[PDB]
Amino acid sequence: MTDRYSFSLTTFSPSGKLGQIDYALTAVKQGVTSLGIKATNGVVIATEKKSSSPLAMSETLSKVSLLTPDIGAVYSGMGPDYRVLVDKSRKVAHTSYKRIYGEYPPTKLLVSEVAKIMQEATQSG
Amino acid sequence: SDPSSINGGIVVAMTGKDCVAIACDLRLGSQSLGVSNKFEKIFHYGHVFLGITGLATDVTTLNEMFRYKTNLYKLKEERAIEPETFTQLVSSSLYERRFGPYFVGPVVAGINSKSGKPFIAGFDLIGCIDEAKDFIVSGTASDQLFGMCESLYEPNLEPEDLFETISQALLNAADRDALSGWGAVVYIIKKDEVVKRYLKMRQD
Amino acid sequence: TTTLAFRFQGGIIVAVDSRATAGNWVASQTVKKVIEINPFLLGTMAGGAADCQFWETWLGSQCRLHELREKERISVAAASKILSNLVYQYKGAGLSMGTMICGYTRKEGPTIYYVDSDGTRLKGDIFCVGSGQTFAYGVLDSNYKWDLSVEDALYLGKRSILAAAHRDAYSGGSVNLYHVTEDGWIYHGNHDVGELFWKVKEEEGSFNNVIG
Amino acid sequence: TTIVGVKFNNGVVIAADTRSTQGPIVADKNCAKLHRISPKIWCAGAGTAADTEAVTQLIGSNIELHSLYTSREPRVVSALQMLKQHLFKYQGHIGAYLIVAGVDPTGSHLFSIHANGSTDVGYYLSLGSGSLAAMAVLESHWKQDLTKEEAIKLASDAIQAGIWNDLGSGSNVDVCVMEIGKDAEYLRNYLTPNVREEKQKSYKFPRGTTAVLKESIVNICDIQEE
Amino acid sequence: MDIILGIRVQDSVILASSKAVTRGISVLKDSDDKTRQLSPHTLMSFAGEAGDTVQFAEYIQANIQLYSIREDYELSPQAVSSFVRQELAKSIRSRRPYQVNVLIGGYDKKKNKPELYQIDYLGTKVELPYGAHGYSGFYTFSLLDHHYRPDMTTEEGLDLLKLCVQELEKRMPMDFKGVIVKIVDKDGIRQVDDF
Amino acid sequence: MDIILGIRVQDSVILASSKAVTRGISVLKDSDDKTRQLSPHTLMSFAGEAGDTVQFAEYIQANIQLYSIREDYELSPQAVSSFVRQELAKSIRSRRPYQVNVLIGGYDKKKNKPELYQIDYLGTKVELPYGAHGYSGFYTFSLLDHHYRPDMTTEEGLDLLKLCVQELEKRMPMDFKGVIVKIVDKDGIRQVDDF
Amino acid sequence: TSIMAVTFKDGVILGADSRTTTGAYIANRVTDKLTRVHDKIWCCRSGSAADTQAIADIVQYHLELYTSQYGTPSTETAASVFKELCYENKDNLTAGIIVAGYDDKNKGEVYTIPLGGSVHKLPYAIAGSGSTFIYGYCDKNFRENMSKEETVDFIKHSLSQAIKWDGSSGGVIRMVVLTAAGVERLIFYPDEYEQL
Amino acid sequence: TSIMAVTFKDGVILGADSRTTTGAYIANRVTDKLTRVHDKIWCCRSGSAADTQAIADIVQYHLELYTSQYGTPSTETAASVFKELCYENKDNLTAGIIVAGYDDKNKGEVYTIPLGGSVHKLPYAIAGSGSTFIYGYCDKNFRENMSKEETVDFIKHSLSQAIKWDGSSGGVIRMVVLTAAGVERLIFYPDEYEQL
Amino acid sequence: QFNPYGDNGGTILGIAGEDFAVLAGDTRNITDYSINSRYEPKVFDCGDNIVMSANGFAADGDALVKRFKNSVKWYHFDHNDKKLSINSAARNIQHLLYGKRFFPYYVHTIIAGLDEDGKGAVYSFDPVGSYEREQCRAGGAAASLIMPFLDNQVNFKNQYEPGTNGKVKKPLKYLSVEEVIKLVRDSFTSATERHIQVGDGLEILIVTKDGVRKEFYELKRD
Amino acid sequence: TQQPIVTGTSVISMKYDNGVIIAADNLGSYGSLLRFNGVERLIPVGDNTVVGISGDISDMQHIERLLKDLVTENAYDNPLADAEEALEPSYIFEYLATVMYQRRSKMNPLWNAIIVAGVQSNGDQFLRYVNLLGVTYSSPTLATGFGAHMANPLLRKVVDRESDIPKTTVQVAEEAIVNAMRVLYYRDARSSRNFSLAIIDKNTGLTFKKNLQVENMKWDFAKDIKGYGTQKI
Ligand SMILES: [Cl-]
Ligand SMILES: [Cl-]
Ligand SMILES: [Mg+2]
Ligand SMILES: [Mg+2]
Ligand SMILES: [Mg+2]
Ligand SMILES: [Mg+2]
Ligand SMILES: [Mg+2]
Repeated sequence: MTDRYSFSLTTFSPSGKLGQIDYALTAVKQGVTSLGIKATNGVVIATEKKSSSPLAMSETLSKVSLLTPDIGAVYSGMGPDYRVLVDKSRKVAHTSYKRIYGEYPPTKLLVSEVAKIMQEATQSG
Repeated sequence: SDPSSINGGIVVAMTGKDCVAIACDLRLGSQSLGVSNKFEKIFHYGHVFLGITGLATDVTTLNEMFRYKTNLYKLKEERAIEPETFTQLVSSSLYERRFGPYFVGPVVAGINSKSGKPFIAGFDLIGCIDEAKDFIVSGTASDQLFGMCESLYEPNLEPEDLFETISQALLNAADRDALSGWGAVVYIIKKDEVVKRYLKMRQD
Repeated sequence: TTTLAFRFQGGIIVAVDSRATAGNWVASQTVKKVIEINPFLLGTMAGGAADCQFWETWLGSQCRLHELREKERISVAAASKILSNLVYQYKGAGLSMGTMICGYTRKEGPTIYYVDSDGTRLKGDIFCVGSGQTFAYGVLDSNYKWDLSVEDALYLGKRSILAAAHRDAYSGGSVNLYHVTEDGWIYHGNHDVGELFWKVKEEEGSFNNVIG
Repeated sequence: TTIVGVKFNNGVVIAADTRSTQGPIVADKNCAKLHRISPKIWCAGAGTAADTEAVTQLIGSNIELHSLYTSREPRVVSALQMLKQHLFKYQGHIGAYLIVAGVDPTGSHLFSIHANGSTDVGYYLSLGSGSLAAMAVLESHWKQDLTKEEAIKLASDAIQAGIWNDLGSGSNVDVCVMEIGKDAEYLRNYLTPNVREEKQKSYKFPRGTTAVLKESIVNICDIQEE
Repeated sequence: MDIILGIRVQDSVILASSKAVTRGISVLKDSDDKTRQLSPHTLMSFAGEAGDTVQFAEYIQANIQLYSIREDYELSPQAVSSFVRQELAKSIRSRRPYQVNVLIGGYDKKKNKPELYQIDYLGTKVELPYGAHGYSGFYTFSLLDHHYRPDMTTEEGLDLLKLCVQELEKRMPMDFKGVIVKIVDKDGIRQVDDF
Repeated sequence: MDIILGIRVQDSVILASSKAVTRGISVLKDSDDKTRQLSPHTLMSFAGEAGDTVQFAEYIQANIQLYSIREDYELSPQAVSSFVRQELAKSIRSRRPYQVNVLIGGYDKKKNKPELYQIDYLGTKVELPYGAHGYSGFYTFSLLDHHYRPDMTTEEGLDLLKLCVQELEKRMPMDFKGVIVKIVDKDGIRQVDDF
Repeated sequence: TSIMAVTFKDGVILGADSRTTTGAYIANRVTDKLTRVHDKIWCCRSGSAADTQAIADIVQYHLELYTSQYGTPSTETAASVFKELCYENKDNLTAGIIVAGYDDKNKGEVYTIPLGGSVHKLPYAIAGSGSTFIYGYCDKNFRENMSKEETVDFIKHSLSQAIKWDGSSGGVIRMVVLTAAGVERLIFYPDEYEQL
Repeated sequence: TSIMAVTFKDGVILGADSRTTTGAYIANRVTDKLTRVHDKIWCCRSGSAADTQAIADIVQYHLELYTSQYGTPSTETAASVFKELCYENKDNLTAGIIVAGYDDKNKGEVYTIPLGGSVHKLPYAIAGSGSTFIYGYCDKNFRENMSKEETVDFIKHSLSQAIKWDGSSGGVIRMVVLTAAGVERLIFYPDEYEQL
Repeated sequence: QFNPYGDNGGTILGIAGEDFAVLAGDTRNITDYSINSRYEPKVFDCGDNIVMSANGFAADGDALVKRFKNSVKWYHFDHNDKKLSINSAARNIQHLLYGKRFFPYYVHTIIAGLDEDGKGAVYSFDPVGSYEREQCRAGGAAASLIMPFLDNQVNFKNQYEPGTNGKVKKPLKYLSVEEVIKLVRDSFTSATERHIQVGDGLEILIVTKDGVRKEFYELKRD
Repeated sequence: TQQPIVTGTSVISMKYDNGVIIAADNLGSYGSLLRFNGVERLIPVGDNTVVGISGDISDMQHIERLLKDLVTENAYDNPLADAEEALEPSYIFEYLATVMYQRRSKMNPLWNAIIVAGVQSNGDQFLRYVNLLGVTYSSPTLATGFGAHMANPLLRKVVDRESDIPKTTVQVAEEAIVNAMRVLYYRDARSSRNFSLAIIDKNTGLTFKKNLQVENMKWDFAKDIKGYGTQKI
């Protein structure tokens, strides 16, 4: 065994394109529409609960997730990828910030941490 | 032998009306031998002030460490760190060395730039926060400082009255401690001006 | 603690600091470290405060009994030896004493004996005892002459204690000066180190390392 | 330090004194010893103050993440299990002695935990240097089916016994009440029986009393434009 | 080893270091040079536990020389002393700490100023007009406190240093076999071969 | 105290004793005479624990002087050394023993012979052509073993003694501040005031 | 601590006092020292409370995972898991555990695991500081194949004496009965057992 | 060592094992630990053999001199003399002595003098290393005013259990009966008491 | 191993005025973290217008005071009822203390009264008998909290006259008995706040030419 | 220097309006072994004093004999031995305190903590403590060992200062003492259920109560307590 894939699966093509990122964006394009609007005294995020079956209880599937008491997230694309990102985002808000400064991270810095995790899946082996 | 009383020294901090004060002696020694009369124990990162008593090598190391961390904080946050936030950072940083600690007695002083509220805090060598409303003391003459502050202090002192109170608290405490003295500095801190005063005191 | 005594043309200068400490805590700044054994003899306090006080007062009583019996002033040699023989009896029990027995008689002239709790008894010209002794020796050794005037000798003793008071954490408070003549000792006042330091710094130009 | 926990009809109450000491010296006269693990799980700590704070915040952090992961409100038994396994691993070197209390979907709970990682169940508990004074009061006045008002009274009386009789305890009484189906109410300085009397004299100095060598403005602002 | 002294005068830094190397019962050497040139205008003297002193000093020397080659530039005395302090502060919490105390005498070519730094084995750094390690300060500081002036010439510094060594030779129980004296100024480092 | 040496030549005994008195950190005196004249033709040098050395020496001196007055007669060096040995042998099993080592240099007027006795604090006595106490013998005995002759003059003894002191000053870590040298012969005891 | 487990005709019964001391202070006078590691496999704990709780929690985990894969474990298997933890970590543990359980094939079984981490299968076992005072009594009064009522009396009388003489033991006498019928908890108060 | 003294209707009986150990070696397997200090005042000895022999010899001397002057001493008086020696020399002694005697006025009496040198008058007493294992048994089985045969059985059964569990106890069970009728010595061998 | 010593806490304070002297002490007696008594007198009138307190280990403290009171009694018997002067009492106490030099009274002793000129006097002793006449002396647990405050407020240390900026010291003007008592009360109130062994009550003995007077004040009981 | 072997635990006491109450259990422990169950640790001296002793029992028995000898000695050549020249509580205490301090000063202490409770000739309450170090103190409530930590807090709720003494009846005081003895039985591992209690009143004299027992104990709540955390059965 051992993970013997220690090389990048995303690489530059002759035209300078990173194929796997483009294809990931294509998967996002197929995803259900979600949106966000910023007001003076608040922000709203919204999406459609596209239920896969009417027997499914769509209230048990949360597309909009609390990351911190003052930060929320919504997505378009692959649901399972989102779910694990939410788990990592919630944890990193504690490990790399709240356990150090005794307060929750500002929006831009939590976004930065999530972005870093997504960048690494674009270069790591 | 006791690491917290090899070099000697003291820090005291007080709150007043729309102001804070932090003060320290200037002595560094090797037990009985006086080595330096210019060893300042108060540092600042933006508008947040940090006094550190105890083992001098750790005092220097921690100053460099908190300069390091507050500089990265500022680059990422795009703003200066506040006293309340910095207090947590000091606590976190000390407790990470729980079983091999820095032998220090840190003291935070400053005014929150948004609320304007005066803030002071103290720590033991392992990160426990003492957030007193009135005053914080630290060092080899902390008993003496507790005695001075408890009788001399009264709330809501004006900046120039607070200066006299904290100065007399430091001076008379230091004169009853063999390992403290050799000069003293007092910072008077207001929301957007800080004044630094070196005091004249006995040099034995 | 810093105590010194030195012989010179005009007799003996005795100079001491005034600080007593218990660990880092400064117990007193007003300790009398010169013990007036009688009007002609002085002893210095170092080591154990009680041991020095008690046994040097006792020495004064023995000196008084000697001169009542012999109708003659006791010699510094005899007086110092009464003390050294006494503490030698107690050797091992834990007495702590480092003292200079100082006197000026006809037969001896100005005489200083270093007496010590492990039984040592040394006659000498310059002695310095305490935690700040090394600092005071420096000033003494480089400025001492036999032909010092009483005025200059008094200042040298004062300046040497000040040197120790500055650097040694356990020395300070104030300086006590004595001048021992053949007709008895003369007290030359108490001098607060805080005020003395600034005065000496300005007048002498020394301590440029210190901002004043 | 005196800390107690008392079970009652529809919940649990914890209380603590407000004195923290180095040796014989009082470091802080109004210390906060009631720590929040989660909204309705609170605990009080005795022993090494940094350890009681740190272990609370670590488990409190992990409890919050666990609550988000499972979409369920945290349980006291989870906090207890995580605390004891952490403390046992460090073989008593983390000097945290805690009384852990709270309400959750399972009901109301009260546990004690020692620094080596041993745990206890009870209707009334006390910890710290004043625990014997507090337990004397608890053993004299505790009964089954206490009301909320009776439990608050008993808890604060037990802390008072510590305040007055134990030199390690003093100043004020802090209380936190956790009732089933309600918000936990934190009552900071519930009792204040130790206010210092007015001093005989004002020690405010005349301005210019202190001798000053130098004055200067400290630049706290960043490097300026132009 | 034993006595190391330093004095910063108007235009130079002077380091004096004893020559004796004693292994318990016998004095094995009486011409030992307890110093290393870190860069053309920076000198470091040292004292402490046997073996560790030279090992530490040569390790620092190798690092500063490496920096000089990489950047084609001489680090300031302040920068060198900070590097040395960090190494010792790192060392004190190691498995086996370096038991080494140092004095760093350098001439800053940018500021045109001499600089003397005193650093003990814990990583305790202070900039001083004059300094020492061990018991050396106990005998010499009262003399330096009295006579020192910031505008002293190199010759006056050497004369004050002689008075300090004389007091050491009088009151110290150990025979340290005299001192090697080196001067650090704008022209670099040189040894006073008659002292 | 520290170094005490003795050498018996043709017609005299020469005792050399260091001048330093050190109380831990500082050298308190550099002219101390570590010897007592027991009788006109008998000298005793001494080293050991502070206080006890002088106390013991003066006690012995008082006893020998008492014997001299009672009998109007000077005891032989052998008799004095036997008396001293017994006092130390008695002392070693006391509540608090005298920690004192001695050399006894005497000229026997009956036999017309110089005599040197070495006695340590245990009461171990040996008659020797040359002797020492402490570490003094470790540095000097190889030189004495080589150069010593039983028919040496007093001047040759002093020259061999100078070579011994020079070797001590070179290889010993402690500064003992030179030695006081005294000669014991048929005419009594005298001090060499330039050495 | 006074603890014991006794096999009888219908299975096994575990017994324990309820006193936990810190020196001469009784830190808990109503302790439950009878511990469930599986439905019908329990244990009595003595020694370090931290250690015996840590061990018991790990055993309970092991037997829960065993049950999910291989079905109900035997009492011997449970004792083996206890022994493995106690023997391999003997340098860092102060634990004296009695393991008692009921199978339908094997019926009531008792295993004692003293300080060293050895295992001893016995008809009955006694342990804890208070056990020293009842070696004579228990040896004289134990019989094999007693009834439930006789075994309850034997344990009640035994622990009564252990409590009487041992300062480290006291409070209530707790008991857990393990048979084919199920699991029954019993409690006996001072006013009952002190007059025996 | 396992020693005991028990008062009964007609007087008092002393009992003891016969094992004396040096570490794990049995230096004497037939020791007589029941010692006569007066005609009808005996004692059981535990602790340092040197100390308890020295004490007993001094007591015997004291009671012999008492008798010559004041007539037969009481058992209380004998206990007092034992106590005086044990209390005043507590720093230098390791002795645990049970004193038993028969008066006609007072009948059977038992006094125990533990390590500290205190005195305790009791209906019966147990001491020695082996006694720890029979506190439960003796407390449950002792009755006041037993017959001679019952008391012999009580002591035989008690010491049997003490011997069974204590390695420092063993050999034969010796007994001395003190009544108005006189002084009777009894001995019981392993093959007798081991099967009880 | 048997430890013949203990620590009963407590804090005492002696201040010498111009024609009076006060000796004050808290009334709390403790061991470890327990309170033995909230009112156990620690400052004693010993006769001849002398007041005394031996703070530290209370058994040695009681023994010393008892032996000194006895010494006063026998001084009267042996010397025709002569009044024992404060300086004579002080020298006598040195000999009582030094008599046990190698098994000391584990106490810090302070006596107060008037000298033979009618001026206020305070003497301070270490455990083995070294002594000195002093103007101001705190003893015991909270001595380190009290002395710096007294240096500042009694002797006006580090205080200079406004406008001169360090050139002219604040002049050492004499304090009245009412002024001293204010500083004593504030010293003990502050010590009570920050030291766990100080509290319950404060008893002050005031010595004048008219005799010895007592004053009591409550302190915080936590 | 020694070590205690057979020991007695807490002695507790308090003042009330007309006298004093003192109590102590009847146990003589041998380490953790509850060896002797009928030990009287309150020893009356005359009809006005009761001395309560904790710690080493052999030393207690020695002190008991000293007090017995003290009564005999006081009666010698004393026609008023049962009147004006009878032993006072203050005489008995001062004698014991002298002995205790002398013994610790020879480095050979009587390993005890002692409380002397009584009523003086003039009707004044006497209550004072002395221990192996010779340390003495007085207080409205006094207790030794565990009693100091657990009984005092409870007893101080009844008499918190001197002025509370005249407001405290003998019924309220005895109730408080008896409750404290119950609390000590719950929480002290070296205590017993059986105890003695003595009341010395200026009107009704010395009332000595033997064979008292701790009663009204709460244990029922123990039945609901299961496991040490997660266990439900
Ligand atoms: Cl076993
Ligand atoms: Cl026993
Ligand atoms: Mg100072
Ligand atoms: Mg100084
Ligand atoms: Mg463990
Ligand atoms: Mg029990
Ligand atoms: Mg307090």
